[PDB]
Amino acid sequence: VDKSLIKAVKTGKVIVGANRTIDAAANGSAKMVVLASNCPEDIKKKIQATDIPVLEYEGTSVELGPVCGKPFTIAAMAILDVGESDILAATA
Amino acid sequence: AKPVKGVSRGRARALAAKRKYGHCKGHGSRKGKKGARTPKKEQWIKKIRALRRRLKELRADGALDKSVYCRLYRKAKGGEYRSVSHLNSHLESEKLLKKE
Amino acid sequence: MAKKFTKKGRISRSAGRFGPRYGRKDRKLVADLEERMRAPHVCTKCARPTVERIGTGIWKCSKCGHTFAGGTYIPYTSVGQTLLRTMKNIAEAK
Amino acid sequence: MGKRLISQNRGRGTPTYRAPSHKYKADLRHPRVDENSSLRGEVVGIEHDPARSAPIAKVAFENGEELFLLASEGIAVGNIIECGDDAEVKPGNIVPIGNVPEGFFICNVESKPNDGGKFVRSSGVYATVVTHEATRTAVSMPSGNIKWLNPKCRAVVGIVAGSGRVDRPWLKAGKKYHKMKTRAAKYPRVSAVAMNPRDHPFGGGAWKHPGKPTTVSRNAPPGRKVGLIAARRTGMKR
RNA sequence: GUAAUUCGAGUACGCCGAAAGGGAAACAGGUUAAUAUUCCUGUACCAUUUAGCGUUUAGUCUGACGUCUCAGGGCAAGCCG
RNA sequence: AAGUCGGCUUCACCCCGGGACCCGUGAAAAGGACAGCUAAAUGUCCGUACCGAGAACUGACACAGGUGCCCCUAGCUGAAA
RNA sequence: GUGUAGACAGCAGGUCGCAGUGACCAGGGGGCUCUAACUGUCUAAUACCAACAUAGGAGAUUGCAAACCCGUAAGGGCUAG
Repeated sequence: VDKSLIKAVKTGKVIVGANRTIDAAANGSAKMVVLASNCPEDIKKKIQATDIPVLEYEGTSVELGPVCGKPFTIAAMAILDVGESDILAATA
Repeated sequence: AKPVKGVSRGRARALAAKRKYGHCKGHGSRKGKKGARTPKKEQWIKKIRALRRRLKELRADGALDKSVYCRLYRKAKGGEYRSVSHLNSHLESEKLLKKE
Repeated sequence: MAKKFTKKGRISRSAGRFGPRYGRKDRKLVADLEERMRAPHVCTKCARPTVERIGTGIWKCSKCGHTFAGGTYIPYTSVGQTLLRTMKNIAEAK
Repeated sequence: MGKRLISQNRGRGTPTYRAPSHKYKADLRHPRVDENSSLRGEVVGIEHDPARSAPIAKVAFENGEELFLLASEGIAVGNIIECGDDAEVKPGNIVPIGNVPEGFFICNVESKPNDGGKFVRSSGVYATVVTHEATRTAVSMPSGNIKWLNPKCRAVVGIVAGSGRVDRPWLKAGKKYHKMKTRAAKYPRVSAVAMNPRDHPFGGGAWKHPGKPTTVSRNAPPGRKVGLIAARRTGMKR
């Protein structure tokens, strides 16, 4: 998993940031959304109800970035193309 | 009503003209501290604003891409350059301008 | 990145505002407390070092606006962390 | 009548010794709760308390009442404080001390049930729950004494915020002067040996010294109970 | 309460307490021997009340705030042709 | 009698924003705004002169003291009142 | 030369006087001791000190219907602790 999570971004389409993740969930192009332990649910329960799967990450948005190669923090990380990976299978 | 007898200012206008030219303003005429005659925050503000405007105009006209602009802006904020002339001299010496 | 830490300048720290007054011992105590309080403190809500003291015992996160009550000069105290870890151990046990 | 002492002036209650009550925010006490009841509120702000030099929490309760509460360590704006016999034993909740497990840290402890909270209220330090019994519960005070209280006595779970306030030395007369401006206490204070004999039992003399032992009997009347009052012992510990 | 009061702390209800705190609104000119945002000329503005024409958003904001330091803009005064 | 123009600067005044400190965390209430437009009437009472100080106050005085001060002060020199 | 500017800084040459911050304004300095750490307070009208205060250090009482204190009482200060 330690390498599958990296390869999901190394050889896969993802969009980082809550705004773009919510847009991807709204328009359906995202296979799923990965959310950190600190992300609220006031807007997120709607995308939970929607057919877009919601994966929960084991750590905060601060440390979700370094494991996905981003120097910044990531809260919502909707994926577009799984690519050379089965992160969707890992989620559900 | 008798005419107001003012205070004539011609012999101060002549001195002001000389002072504008840069005379009558030597060390034997200075009496306030260097800092009371030229505040250091004002000096820094004018210097940094000139450098920042120069960098902005360069990035606008396309001689300076964002990667080197960031470093040059931080250099200017760190005081590496005396003035716009110094900044331009460094740019032309190290070929930072995207000449075409 | 920091000041000109001269060959002799690394003792007074923020207590250099006091000059030769008040004694080395109290100057050192105040300087150490200032250093500890001005150190970065991680927000328990967003997990990033943006917690600053807004008043005597009030601490606020500049990012998420999370404001809370902590120590006078430190956002988190050893007694409070001990209480938190005791209750966390109980919660894990049950 | 050698003049009355500072303590007698304070008992008289002149303006020099009165608290600046207009400067204070609230009379911090637990919300009034009927027998076998509860109430929930939310923390909307953390303010500075000039009467304590410690944070206080402004709380809006369900019943439409806005109240100032003694803030515990880690209490944050938006937190839901519960007060009741069934409240979760969690930092910030107001629960009877009979439901607090032994070894837990409490503060703002009522001397009697429904009293409002008397003990453990200054910035930083706490009381510990030690033993539980059917009608009595024991707590170790910040003093070190053991206090047996009714288990129905309420207390907020946690310690008082602002720990370490006295860790920073005053460093300066005016630093402490600004704190004394908000309190009833007279600042600064003249030593008794510096006074004249009409002003204190220790005053007077060609050289500064009390002239009499500084340990005074517990039976001494007002105007005489000065120095070491009913001291068990004196000196630095041997 | 006090032997009692014109005496006494507290509580409850009231009431006062700022010509430098808050604050609804007016300016320029002239006029006299002495008053002038007060009198006169010109041009305004505010408050209630009455009558008609219409109506809540309702409980929020403002009034409403410390010390030090600094940027930007303006301007009375000042200066130059 | 002219009465028309430009430029510079701008405190110690007005607006706006930033930062730092806590060790005094720096008032309250009336009033105002959020739904008002038009037309008539009403807006009572008190103060208002003059000094405000090396002669109008106070110190027995036309007293070299003291008394609120100004969020009052022009040109040159000069950091500058 | 710096700066948008106000201005500021610097250079070269000539030149007069006994004297160029020419008036005005404007520290004399150092060494060795006592004493109090320091800023501060004080005998209004003979004492501005080494005296008082100060931060720091230590001790004592008291778990609050407390310690301490005011009142004859009613009831109060400390304590919106």
